[PDB]
Amino acid sequence: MKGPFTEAEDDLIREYVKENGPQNWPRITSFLPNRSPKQCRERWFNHLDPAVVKHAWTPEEDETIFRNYLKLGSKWSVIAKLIPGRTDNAIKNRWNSSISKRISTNSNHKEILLPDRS
DNA sequence: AAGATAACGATATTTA
DNA sequence: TAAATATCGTTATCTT
Repeated sequence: MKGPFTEAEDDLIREYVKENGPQNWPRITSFLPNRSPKQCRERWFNHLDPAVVKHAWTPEEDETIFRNYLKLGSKWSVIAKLIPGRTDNAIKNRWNSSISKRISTNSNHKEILLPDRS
């Protein structure tokens, strides 16, 4: 199977983990025979886990992601370790869709992040 | 549509 | 070295 997960699916995962843990991902074929370990792991870490955060993007967060992108590259795994609860893919999305297109000039000539308007 | 967010596919990095 | 998992660009899928 491919494409977005069903709440039924999300349940098999939560079971597996609760049961075995979030690691021996290949043998999670024992459940959801139609979904790669690869894709299940991903669903957990990025979308199911207790730690994933759900509130909108605080401009604080935006600042952080920005400030490091300037110094570091697109080293998201690293940045996702600096913003508690936000995964690495989440950040990757924040920058490409929002933060990327609101960078700007300053008058001591150093880029500054505009505040979004959505 | 434009504005986000979720998942794919290829590849690199960690681990036992 | 190999099998397991972690990372990242691109893309498929919402959401507004």
